[PDB]
Amino acid sequence: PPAVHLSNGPGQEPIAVMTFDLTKITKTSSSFEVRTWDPEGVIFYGDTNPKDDWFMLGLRDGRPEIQLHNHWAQLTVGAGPRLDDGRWHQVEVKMEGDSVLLEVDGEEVLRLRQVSGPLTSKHPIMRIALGGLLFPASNLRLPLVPALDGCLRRDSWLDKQAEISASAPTSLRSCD
Amino acid sequence: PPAVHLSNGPGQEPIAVMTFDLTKITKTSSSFEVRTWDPEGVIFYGDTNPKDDWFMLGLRDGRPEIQLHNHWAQLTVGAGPRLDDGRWHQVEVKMEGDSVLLEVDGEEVLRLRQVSGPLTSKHPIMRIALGGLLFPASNLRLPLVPALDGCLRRDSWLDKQAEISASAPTSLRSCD
Ligand SMILES: C[C@]12CC[C@H](O)C[C@@H]1CC[C@@H]1[C@@H]2CC[C@]2(C)[C@H](O)CC[C@@H]12
Ligand SMILES: C[C@]12CC[C@H](O)C[C@@H]1CC[C@@H]1[C@@H]2CC[C@]2(C)[C@H](O)CC[C@@H]12
Ligand SMILES: [Ca+2]
Ligand SMILES: [Ca+2]
Ligand SMILES: [Zn+2]
Ligand SMILES: [Zn+2]
Repeated sequence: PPAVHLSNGPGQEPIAVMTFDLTKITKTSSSFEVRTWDPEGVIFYGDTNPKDDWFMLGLRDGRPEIQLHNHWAQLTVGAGPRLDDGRWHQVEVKMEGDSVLLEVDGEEVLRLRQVSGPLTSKHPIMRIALGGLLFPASNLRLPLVPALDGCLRRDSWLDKQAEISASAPTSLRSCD
Repeated sequence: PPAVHLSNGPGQEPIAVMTFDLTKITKTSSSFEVRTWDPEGVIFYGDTNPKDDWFMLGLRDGRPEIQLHNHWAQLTVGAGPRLDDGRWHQVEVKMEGDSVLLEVDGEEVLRLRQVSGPLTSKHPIMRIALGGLLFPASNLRLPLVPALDGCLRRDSWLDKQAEISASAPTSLRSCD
Protein backbone atom coordinates (compact mmCIF):
# COMPACT_ATOMS: atom_id res chain seq x y z
CA PRO A 1 0.00 0.00 0.00
CA PRO A 2 1.41 3.42 -0.97
CA ALA A 3 2.09 5.48 2.17
CA VAL A 4 2.82 9.21 2.33
CA HIS A 5 4.78 11.37 4.78
CA LEU A 6 2.51 13.41 7.05
CA SER A 7 4.89 16.36 7.02
CA ASN A 8 7.40 17.97 4.68
CA GLY A 9 10.50 18.80 6.70
CA PRO A 10 9.63 21.92 8.75
CA GLY A 11 6.04 20.76 8.98
CA GLN A 12 4.44 24.19 9.26
CA GLU A 13 1.76 23.57 6.61
CA PRO A 14 -0.54 20.68 5.54
CA ILE A 15 0.74 18.27 2.90
CA ALA A 16 -2.65 18.40 1.19
CA VAL A 17 -6.02 20.16 1.34
CA MET A 18 -9.27 18.73 0.01
CA THR A 19 -12.43 20.73 -0.45
CA PHE A 20 -15.92 19.24 -0.36
CA ASP A 21 -19.47 20.24 -1.26
CA LEU A 22 -21.50 19.58 1.88
CA THR A 23 -24.87 19.45 0.14
CA LYS A 24 -23.46 16.57 -1.94
CA ILE A 25 -22.02 14.58 0.99
CA THR A 26 -23.64 11.15 1.50
CA LYS A 27 -20.84 9.63 3.58
CA THR A 28 -19.48 11.52 6.59
CA SER A 29 -16.78 9.15 7.76
CA SER A 30 -13.03 9.22 7.27
CA SER A 31 -10.52 6.46 7.87
CA PHE A 32 -6.86 5.72 7.43
CA GLU A 33 -3.83 3.99 8.86
CA VAL A 34 -1.04 5.91 10.52
CA ARG A 35 2.39 4.87 11.81
CA THR A 36 4.71 7.09 13.83
CA TRP A 37 7.20 7.52 16.69
CA ASP A 38 6.21 11.20 17.12
CA PRO A 39 4.22 11.90 20.29
CA GLU A 40 2.78 15.27 19.18
CA GLY A 41 1.32 16.72 15.99
CA VAL A 42 -1.66 17.22 13.69
CA ILE A 43 -2.99 14.18 11.86
CA PHE A 44 -5.76 16.18 10.17
CA TYR A 45 -7.73 19.38 10.39
CA GLY A 46 -11.20 20.17 9.07
CA ASP A 47 -13.41 23.25 8.87
CA THR A 48 -16.35 24.94 7.15
CA ASN A 49 -15.06 28.23 8.55
CA PRO A 50 -11.58 28.77 10.04
CA LYS A 51 -13.03 31.39 12.37
CA ASP A 52 -15.80 29.52 14.19
CA ASP A 53 -16.39 26.08 12.69
CA TRP A 54 -13.36 23.83 12.92
CA PHE A 55 -11.96 20.47 14.03
CA MET A 56 -8.51 18.98 14.68
CA LEU A 57 -7.42 15.37 15.29
CA GLY A 58 -3.85 14.98 16.44
CA LEU A 59 -1.57 13.35 18.96
CA ARG A 60 -0.44 14.74 22.32
CA ASP A 61 1.80 12.63 24.59
CA GLY A 62 1.33 9.87 22.01
CA ARG A 63 -2.45 9.72 22.31
CA PRO A 64 -5.28 10.95 20.08
CA GLU A 65 -6.47 14.47 20.82
CA ILE A 66 -9.46 16.22 19.30
CA GLN A 67 -10.05 19.93 19.45
CA LEU A 68 -13.41 21.07 18.16
CA HIS A 69 -14.96 24.51 17.93
CA ASN A 70 -18.46 25.17 16.56
CA HIS A 71 -21.84 26.68 17.44
CA TRP A 72 -22.71 23.75 19.75
CA ALA A 73 -19.43 22.76 21.34
CA GLN A 74 -15.89 23.88 22.16
CA LEU A 75 -13.58 21.23 23.51
CA THR A 76 -10.09 19.78 23.92
CA VAL A 77 -10.17 16.05 24.63
CA GLY A 78 -7.57 13.28 24.78
CA ALA A 79 -8.47 9.57 24.51
CA GLY A 80 -7.36 6.13 23.38
CA PRO A 81 -4.02 4.29 23.70
CA ARG A 82 -0.68 5.72 22.65
CA LEU A 83 -0.19 5.40 18.88
CA ASP A 84 3.46 6.51 18.75
CA ASP A 85 4.79 2.96 19.00
CA GLY A 86 5.92 2.71 15.40
CA ARG A 87 3.13 0.29 14.45
CA TRP A 88 0.40 0.77 11.83
CA HIS A 89 -2.85 1.88 13.41
CA GLN A 90 -6.30 1.91 11.84
CA VAL A 91 -8.21 5.14 12.58
CA GLU A 92 -11.82 6.08 11.90
CA VAL A 93 -13.64 9.38 12.52
CA LYS A 94 -17.33 9.51 11.89
CA MET A 95 -20.60 11.24 12.57
CA GLU A 96 -23.28 9.25 14.36
CA GLY A 97 -26.34 11.43 14.90
CA ASP A 98 -25.21 14.57 16.77
CA SER A 99 -21.95 12.80 17.81
CA VAL A 100 -18.38 12.53 16.57
CA LEU A 101 -16.97 9.07 17.05
CA LEU A 102 -13.33 8.04 17.06
CA GLU A 103 -12.36 4.42 16.58
CA VAL A 104 -8.83 3.09 16.93
CA ASP A 105 -7.82 -0.35 15.66
CA GLY A 106 -11.45 -1.38 15.42
CA GLU A 107 -12.39 -0.16 18.92
CA GLU A 108 -14.47 2.87 19.81
CA VAL A 109 -12.26 4.95 22.16
CA LEU A 110 -14.12 8.22 22.20
CA ARG A 111 -17.60 9.57 21.49
CA LEU A 112 -18.13 13.33 21.63
CA ARG A 113 -21.90 13.72 22.02
CA GLN A 114 -24.15 16.65 21.23
CA VAL A 115 -21.50 18.49 19.22
CA SER A 116 -23.02 18.99 15.77
CA GLY A 117 -26.20 19.43 13.77
CA PRO A 118 -26.47 17.90 10.25
CA LEU A 119 -23.46 18.73 8.05
CA THR A 120 -25.33 18.93 4.75
CA SER A 121 -27.59 21.49 6.44
CA LYS A 122 -26.48 24.62 8.31
CA HIS A 123 -21.21 26.31 5.70
CA PRO A 124 -21.72 24.88 2.21
CA ILE A 125 -18.04 23.90 1.93
CA MET A 126 -15.81 21.69 4.12
CA ARG A 127 -12.00 21.68 3.90
CA ILE A 128 -9.83 18.76 5.14
CA ALA A 129 -6.09 19.39 5.61
CA LEU A 130 -3.63 16.58 6.30
CA GLY A 131 -0.67 16.98 8.66
CA GLY A 132 -1.33 20.63 9.32
CA LEU A 133 -3.79 23.36 10.22
CA LEU A 134 -5.33 26.08 8.09
CA PHE A 135 -4.66 28.69 10.79
CA PRO A 136 -1.75 29.39 13.19
CA ALA A 137 -1.20 26.73 15.90
CA SER A 138 -1.43 29.54 18.45
CA ASN A 139 -5.09 29.78 17.40
CA LEU A 140 -5.89 26.30 18.68
CA ARG A 141 -7.86 26.07 21.91
CA LEU A 142 -4.72 24.38 23.25
CA PRO A 143 -1.61 24.93 21.13
CA LEU A 144 0.64 22.03 20.18
CA VAL A 145 3.44 21.79 17.59
CA PRO A 146 1.68 20.63 14.37
CA ALA A 147 4.56 18.78 12.72
CA LEU A 148 3.83 15.07 12.84
CA ASP A 149 6.65 12.81 11.67
CA GLY A 150 4.63 9.84 10.53
CA CYS A 151 3.19 7.91 7.64
CA LEU A 152 -0.31 7.80 6.26
CA ARG A 153 -1.84 5.19 3.99
CA ARG A 154 -5.18 3.66 2.95
CA ASP A 155 -6.93 6.98 3.57
CA SER A 156 -10.52 7.68 2.62
CA TRP A 157 -11.97 11.14 3.24
CA LEU A 158 -15.72 11.78 3.56
CA ASP A 159 -17.48 11.33 0.23
CA LYS A 160 -15.23 11.38 -2.85
CA GLN A 161 -18.27 12.10 -5.02
CA ALA A 162 -18.55 15.35 -3.09
CA GLU A 163 -14.89 16.35 -3.38
CA ILE A 164 -14.62 19.71 -5.19
CA SER A 165 -10.82 19.83 -5.39
CA ALA A 166 -7.51 18.85 -3.84
CA SER A 167 -4.27 20.80 -3.54
CA ALA A 168 -0.75 20.21 -2.32
CA PRO A 169 1.47 23.15 -1.21
CA THR A 170 4.36 20.99 -2.36
CA SER A 171 4.56 17.35 -3.45
CA LEU A 172 3.56 14.20 -1.54
CA ARG A 173 6.56 12.20 -0.31
CA SER A 174 6.54 8.40 -0.12
CA CYS A 175 7.36 6.42 3.02
CA ASP A 176 9.45 4.10 0.85
CA PRO B 1 -13.22 -6.49 50.54
CA PRO B 2 -16.69 -5.23 51.58
CA ALA B 3 -18.70 -4.28 48.48
CA VAL B 4 -21.94 -2.28 48.40
CA HIS B 5 -24.87 -2.21 45.98
CA LEU B 6 -24.86 0.90 43.78
CA SER B 7 -28.64 1.15 43.85
CA ASN B 8 -31.50 0.33 46.21
CA GLY B 9 -34.23 -1.33 44.17
CA PRO B 10 -35.96 1.46 42.20
CA GLY B 11 -32.68 3.32 41.99
CA GLN B 12 -34.12 6.82 41.80
CA GLU B 13 -31.82 8.32 44.46
CA PRO B 14 -28.12 8.03 45.49
CA ILE B 15 -27.20 5.39 48.05
CA ALA B 16 -24.98 7.94 49.81
CA VAL B 17 -23.99 11.62 49.73
CA MET B 18 -20.73 13.00 51.06
CA THR B 19 -20.05 16.67 51.59
CA PHE B 20 -16.59 18.23 51.50
CA ASP B 21 -14.91 21.51 52.47
CA LEU B 22 -13.09 22.61 49.33
CA THR B 23 -10.69 24.97 51.10
CA LYS B 24 -9.50 21.94 53.10
CA ILE B 25 -9.04 19.60 50.12
CA THR B 26 -5.43 18.48 49.54
CA LYS B 27 -6.23 15.43 47.40
CA THR B 28 -8.57 15.79 44.42
CA SER B 29 -8.66 12.22 43.17
CA SER B 30 -11.25 9.50 43.62
CA SER B 31 -10.94 5.80 42.93
CA PHE B 32 -12.86 2.59 43.32
CA GLU B 33 -13.65 -0.77 41.82
CA VAL B 34 -16.98 -1.48 40.17
CA ARG B 35 -18.55 -4.69 38.83
CA THR B 36 -21.77 -4.84 36.83
CA TRP B 37 -23.80 -6.32 33.96
CA ASP B 38 -25.84 -3.09 33.63
CA PRO B 39 -25.04 -1.08 30.49
CA GLU B 40 -26.54 2.24 31.69
CA GLY B 41 -26.58 4.22 34.93
CA VAL B 42 -24.91 6.69 37.27
CA ILE B 43 -21.75 5.58 39.04
CA PHE B 44 -21.32 8.93 40.81
CA TYR B 45 -22.34 12.55 40.68
CA GLY B 46 -20.57 15.61 42.06
CA ASP B 47 -21.34 19.32 42.35
CA THR B 48 -20.57 22.58 44.13
CA ASN B 49 -23.88 23.89 42.80
CA PRO B 50 -26.64 21.73 41.28
CA LYS B 51 -27.62 24.63 39.03
CA ASP B 52 -24.39 25.44 37.20
CA ASP B 53 -21.44 23.51 38.63
CA TRP B 54 -21.84 19.76 38.31
CA PHE B 55 -20.32 16.48 37.10
CA MET B 56 -21.57 12.95 36.39
CA LEU B 57 -19.66 9.72 35.69
CA GLY B 58 -21.81 6.86 34.50
CA LEU B 59 -22.17 4.13 31.91
CA ARG B 60 -24.00 4.32 28.58
CA ASP B 61 -23.98 1.30 26.23
CA GLY B 62 -21.61 -0.29 28.76
CA ARG B 63 -18.94 2.40 28.49
CA PRO B 64 -17.90 5.27 30.78
CA GLU B 65 -19.69 8.54 30.13
CA ILE B 66 -18.95 11.89 31.72
CA GLN B 67 -21.28 14.84 31.66
CA LEU B 68 -19.83 18.05 33.01
CA HIS B 69 -21.30 21.52 33.34
CA ASN B 70 -19.41 24.51 34.75
CA HIS B 71 -18.24 28.03 33.94
CA TRP B 72 -15.51 26.74 31.57
CA ALA B 73 -17.02 23.70 29.93
CA GLN B 74 -20.25 21.87 29.10
CA LEU B 75 -19.89 18.41 27.67
CA THR B 76 -21.18 14.87 27.18
CA VAL B 77 -18.39 12.42 26.39
CA GLY B 78 -18.12 8.64 26.15
CA ALA B 79 -14.78 6.78 26.35
CA GLY B 80 -12.99 3.61 27.39
CA PRO B 81 -13.89 -0.09 26.99
CA ARG B 82 -17.21 -1.60 28.04
CA LEU B 83 -17.26 -2.26 31.79
CA ASP B 84 -20.54 -4.20 31.91
CA ASP B 85 -18.84 -7.57 31.57
CA GLY B 86 -19.38 -8.66 35.15
CA ARG B 87 -15.70 -8.27 36.08
CA TRP B 88 -14.18 -6.00 38.73
CA HIS B 89 -12.81 -2.82 37.21
CA GLN B 90 -10.49 -0.30 38.82
CA VAL B 91 -11.58 3.31 38.17
CA GLU B 92 -9.81 6.60 38.91
CA VAL B 93 -11.01 10.18 38.38
CA LYS B 94 -8.60 12.97 39.05
CA MET B 95 -7.66 16.56 38.45
CA GLU B 96 -4.41 17.22 36.64
CA GLY B 97 -3.95 20.96 36.18
CA ASP B 98 -7.04 22.30 34.36
CA SER B 99 -7.95 18.73 33.26
CA VAL B 100 -10.16 15.89 34.46
CA LEU B 101 -8.57 12.52 33.88
CA LEU B 102 -10.28 9.15 33.81
CA GLU B 103 -8.27 5.97 34.20
CA VAL B 104 -9.68 2.48 33.78
CA ASP B 105 -7.82 -0.62 34.96
CA GLY B 106 -4.61 1.34 35.21
CA GLU B 107 -4.91 2.94 31.75
CA GLU B 108 -5.74 6.55 30.95
CA VAL B 109 -8.78 6.39 28.63
CA LEU B 110 -9.93 9.97 28.68
CA ARG B 111 -8.56 13.42 29.46
CA LEU B 112 -10.97 16.36 29.41
CA ARG B 113 -8.71 19.41 29.07
CA GLN B 114 -9.33 23.03 29.94
CA VAL B 115 -12.46 22.28 31.98
CA SER B 116 -11.76 23.66 35.45
CA GLY B 117 -9.91 26.25 37.49
CA PRO B 118 -8.57 25.33 40.98
CA LEU B 119 -11.20 23.63 43.16
CA THR B 120 -10.05 25.07 46.49
CA SER B 121 -10.41 28.50 44.88
CA LYS B 122 -13.48 29.84 43.07
CA HIS B 123 -18.27 27.05 45.67
CA PRO B 124 -16.84 26.38 49.13
CA ILE B 125 -18.61 23.01 49.34
CA MET B 126 -18.52 19.92 47.08
CA ARG B 127 -21.08 17.10 47.26
CA ILE B 128 -20.42 13.56 45.93
CA ALA B 129 -23.42 11.24 45.44
CA LEU B 130 -23.02 7.54 44.66
CA GLY B 131 -25.35 5.69 42.28
CA GLY B 132 -27.60 8.67 41.71
CA LEU B 133 -27.94 12.34 40.90
CA LEU B 134 -28.88 15.27 43.11
CA PHE B 135 -31.28 16.61 40.46
CA PRO B 136 -33.80 14.99 38.05
CA ALA B 137 -32.24 12.85 35.28
CA SER B 138 -34.18 14.98 32.80
CA ASN B 139 -31.87 17.81 33.89
CA LEU B 140 -28.77 16.07 32.53
CA ARG B 141 -27.30 17.44 29.32
CA LEU B 142 -28.20 14.02 27.91
CA PRO B 143 -30.69 12.05 30.01
CA LEU B 144 -30.07 8.41 30.87
CA VAL B 145 -31.76 6.13 33.42
CA PRO B 146 -29.68 6.57 36.63
CA ALA B 147 -30.25 3.15 38.22
CA LEU B 148 -27.03 1.19 38.02
CA ASP B 149 -27.27 -2.45 39.11
CA GLY B 150 -23.71 -2.99 40.20
CA CYS B 151 -21.28 -3.31 43.05
CA LEU B 152 -18.82 -0.84 44.47
CA ARG B 153 -15.84 -1.53 46.70
CA ARG B 154 -12.44 -0.14 47.73
CA ASP B 155 -13.70 3.41 47.20
CA SER B 156 -11.78 6.51 48.21
CA TRP B 157 -13.34 9.93 47.68
CA LEU B 158 -11.28 13.13 47.41
CA ASP B 159 -9.73 14.04 50.75
CA LYS B 160 -11.25 12.35 53.81
CA GLN B 161 -9.70 15.02 56.03
CA ALA B 162 -11.92 17.47 54.17
CA GLU B 163 -15.13 15.45 54.45
CA ILE B 164 -17.77 17.48 56.33
CA SER B 165 -20.43 14.77 56.50
CA ALA B 166 -21.97 11.70 54.89
CA SER B 167 -25.60 10.65 54.60
CA ALA B 168 -27.56 7.68 53.33
CA PRO B 169 -31.24 8.07 52.28
CA THR B 170 -31.59 4.45 53.34
CA SER B 171 -29.04 1.81 54.34
CA LEU B 172 -26.06 0.47 52.37
CA ARG B 173 -26.64 -3.07 51.07
CA SER B 174 -23.83 -5.62 50.79
CA CYS B 175 -22.96 -7.50 47.59
CA ASP B 176 -22.65 -10.66 49.70
C1 LIG C 1 -15.15 15.48 12.23
C2 LIG C 1 -15.97 15.84 10.93
C3 LIG C 1 -17.00 14.70 10.68
C4 LIG C 1 -16.32 13.32 10.38
C5 LIG C 1 -15.37 13.49 9.15
O1 LIG C 1 -14.74 12.22 8.87
C6 LIG C 1 -14.31 14.59 9.37
C7 LIG C 1 -15.01 15.95 9.66
C8 LIG C 1 -13.97 17.08 9.87
C9 LIG C 1 -14.69 18.44 10.10
C10 LIG C 1 -15.66 18.41 11.31
C11 LIG C 1 -16.71 17.23 11.14
C12 LIG C 1 -17.70 17.23 12.34
C13 LIG C 1 -18.41 18.61 12.51
C14 LIG C 1 -17.39 19.74 12.72
C15 LIG C 1 -16.69 19.57 14.10
C16 LIG C 1 -17.92 21.18 12.60
O2 LIG C 1 -18.85 21.40 11.46
C17 LIG C 1 -16.65 22.03 12.36
C18 LIG C 1 -15.62 21.08 11.65
C19 LIG C 1 -16.42 19.76 11.48
C1 LIG D 1 -14.48 15.41 38.82
C2 LIG D 1 -14.18 16.23 40.15
C3 LIG D 1 -12.63 16.21 40.37
C4 LIG D 1 -12.08 14.77 40.64
C5 LIG D 1 -12.83 14.16 41.86
O1 LIG D 1 -12.32 12.83 42.11
C6 LIG D 1 -14.36 14.13 41.65
C7 LIG D 1 -14.89 15.56 41.41
C8 LIG D 1 -16.43 15.57 41.21
C9 LIG D 1 -16.94 17.02 41.02
C10 LIG D 1 -16.28 17.75 39.82
C11 LIG D 1 -14.70 17.72 39.98
C12 LIG D 1 -14.03 18.47 38.78
C13 LIG D 1 -14.57 19.94 38.65
C14 LIG D 1 -16.10 19.96 38.46
C15 LIG D 1 -16.46 19.35 37.07
C16 LIG D 1 -16.80 21.32 38.62
O2 LIG D 1 -16.32 22.13 39.77
C17 LIG D 1 -18.28 20.95 38.86
C18 LIG D 1 -18.27 19.54 39.54
C19 LIG D 1 -16.76 19.23 39.69
CA1 LIG E 1 5.82 16.20 16.22
CA1 LIG F 1 -29.25 0.57 34.64
ZN1 LIG G 1 -21.03 27.93 11.41
ZN1 LIG H 1 -19.64 28.15 39.99
